[PDB]
Amino acid sequence: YEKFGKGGTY
Amino acid sequence: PLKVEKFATANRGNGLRAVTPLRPGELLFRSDPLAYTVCKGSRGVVCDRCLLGKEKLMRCSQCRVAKYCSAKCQKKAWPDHKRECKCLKSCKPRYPPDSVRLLGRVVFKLMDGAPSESEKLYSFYDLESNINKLTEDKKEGLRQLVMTFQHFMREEIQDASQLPPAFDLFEAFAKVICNSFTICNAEMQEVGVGLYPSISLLNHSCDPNCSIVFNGPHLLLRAVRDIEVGEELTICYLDMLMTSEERRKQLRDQYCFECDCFRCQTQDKDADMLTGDEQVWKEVQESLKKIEELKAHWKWEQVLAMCQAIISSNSERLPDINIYQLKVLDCAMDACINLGLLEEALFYGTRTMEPYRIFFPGSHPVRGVQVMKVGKLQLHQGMFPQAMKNLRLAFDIMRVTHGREHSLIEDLILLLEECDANIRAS
Ligand SMILES: Nc1ncnc2c1ncn2[C@@H]1O[C@H](CSCC[C@H](N)C(=O)O)[C@@H](O)[C@H]1O
Ligand SMILES: [Mg+2]
Ligand SMILES: [Zn+2]
Ligand SMILES: [Zn+2]
Ligand SMILES: [Zn+2]
Repeated sequence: YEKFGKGGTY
Repeated sequence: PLKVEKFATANRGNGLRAVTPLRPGELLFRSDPLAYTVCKGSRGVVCDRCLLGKEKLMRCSQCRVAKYCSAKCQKKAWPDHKRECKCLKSCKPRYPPDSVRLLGRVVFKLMDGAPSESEKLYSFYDLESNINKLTEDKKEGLRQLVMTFQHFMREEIQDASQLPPAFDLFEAFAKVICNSFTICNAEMQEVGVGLYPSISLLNHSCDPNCSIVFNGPHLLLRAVRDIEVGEELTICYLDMLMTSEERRKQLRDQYCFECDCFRCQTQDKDADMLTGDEQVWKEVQESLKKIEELKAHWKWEQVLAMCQAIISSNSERLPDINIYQLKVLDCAMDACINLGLLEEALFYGTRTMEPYRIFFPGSHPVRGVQVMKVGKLQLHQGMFPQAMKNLRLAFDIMRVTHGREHSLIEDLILLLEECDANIRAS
């Protein structure tokens, strides 16, 4: 018990 | 009849290409997630189901972890929440990484016999894992996520024999890491993460011909340029305000490839992004780490206080086009909008307009929304000709990036009609 994933706020 | 098709690329694995010629704004595909979850910073801020913010959310009474805007969202979310409820309850206040919670929802979807519309073009088992390209530090991190999943899920699943035999937990996390999508709300705040396997067929370009936008969990894929028959369809996996070195590092580390696109090979826009003295802007870049973490948790007062200190102290030295100063202005604008400081929000937002025109060329949904926010602020502060110009510009962008299938277009049309009415009233 970090940041993954396509795309985002910009 | 589909306008897109899977094919085998030469060197990039599988991809998606156009079956017919495509025009800007054309809707190519739309998908709900195979599975999704609210993200760490937004949990308890937005509804678990619809990913909308509300001042009052109601908790699941069984775990007190999931939160919903309405009894309707709570009931519709129950099939997806039923098997994780006991798991979330066990570990409260401790909470699993987003990837673990997401994969906990995926595994039970895989045991559905009905075909998932989200898997029409490509399935979860088709997804690229890059398992033979992973660095040793990455494999160690995945082994840690496996152990965390096994602990988090123990009330529901104690052994691999309770999941499909083709499923492998280590390889599943590798797939989750390079195939998940960040879900943004209408204001482009990150609220969630999901798997959309058919959309995962799109390869990356830093100058893509397609764009995705979210309406709640629902994903729309649109062409943003003319596209010829047989042309490969691409999206940008990354934030646009990144230099070519930053982009190449993230794509190598997360996605296991070296980006050879035209912009990375030519350092396109790097000089503009880095305008000013590095001794000055490196300090802003460092401060942004904390700012972006506070913004992720919706702590707007704290965001705004940190941003104001940077913006006032650099005013004599650092131009707004520098990407680190630009991100601080954008964080400041959004904090002010969320806090109701509308005059101050417009001051910061106006300063982002020309840098956004340069760094989001063509039709990009992030610029469309930013221009709409500025036009909306101008309208309510009574600057009608300026607001009308920006709201018209936003509509030109967003008819391509959002389209009539996205509800933000109806909101923009209402603002355009209101602005026009004030102009006529003189
Ligand atoms: N521009 C690009 N150059 C090289 N490989 C790319 C690429 N864009 C995406 N990829 C590959 O595609 C993966 C992300 S998923 C995109 C679909 C994938 N090609 C598949 O066959 O399922 C990346 O991790 C990398 O393997
Ligand atoms: Mg297995
Ligand atoms: Zn809801
Ligand atoms: Zn619950
Ligand atoms: Zn590139």
